Amino acid sequence: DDEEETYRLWKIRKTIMQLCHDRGYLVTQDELDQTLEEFKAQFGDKPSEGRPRRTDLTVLVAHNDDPTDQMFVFFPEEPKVGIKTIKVYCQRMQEENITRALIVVQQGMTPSAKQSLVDMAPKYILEQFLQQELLINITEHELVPEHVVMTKEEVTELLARYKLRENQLPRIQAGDPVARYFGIKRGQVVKIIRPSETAGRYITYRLVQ
DNA sequence: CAAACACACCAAACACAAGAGCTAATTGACTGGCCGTTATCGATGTATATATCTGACACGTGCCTGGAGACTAGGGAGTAATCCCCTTGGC
Repeated sequence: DDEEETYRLWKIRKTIMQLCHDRGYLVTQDELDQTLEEFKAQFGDKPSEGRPRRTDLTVLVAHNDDPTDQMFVFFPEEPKVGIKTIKVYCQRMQEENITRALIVVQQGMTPSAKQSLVDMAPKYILEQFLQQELLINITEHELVPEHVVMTKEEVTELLARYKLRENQLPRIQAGDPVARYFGIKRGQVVKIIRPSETAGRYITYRLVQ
């Protein structure tokens, strides 16, 4: 389809922009909530072998406080992305000092690809998202409360306040969709704020592991 | 072509099935070989009971020796007279 594909692309882009904004990267208040009309008028609304073709709508955004830190958002055309594509992406990334990135794959990448992805991990952080997982922004959902990634200093402050070993805090595996959304990694604590029906508000913490 | 992982399927197990409380009744091992005790069958008697034969005592029959009976023959023992030898007796 044409119209549906354009709608899907616009939704994916909006989701990614909201995600980057949540993480901390600075983004236009315009593109954060741009409707679909300007999207059509910008790209062409002819994804079917036309102007709005993938890999052309990628967006690079720099962090809020560290203008030196950016992250790509690729959109490979291969339904079953291989390793060669990620290989060339990483090579082309290597020219700049960028370290983080985000891959949007049509369909699930082959298992051989995940091995390569993790292999380059310490040097170039890159993670994957299925468009099917990006068509909706979970963090807005009624059930999913509000997360706040904590800085190391305050994590130490918390642990020293409650005299509690970080091993004793609750756990949240990295695979969790909220974790992958925020880009948290192992050994890092996420603050959770829930409306408590018996206490108004209740704040808890979860160490990723 | 060979090796990596992933998925679907097939095949194989684990553990659970509320808290308990009371009462009743069915099961009470068994062939066989073998040793160890003891009951039984058998020989090798010596003691007692009974049968055959021999010895001593008893009653009975008997062969043999000597004794006894009737009768006889014929002669031994024995009256009645006589002589006169011899004894007892005498002065």
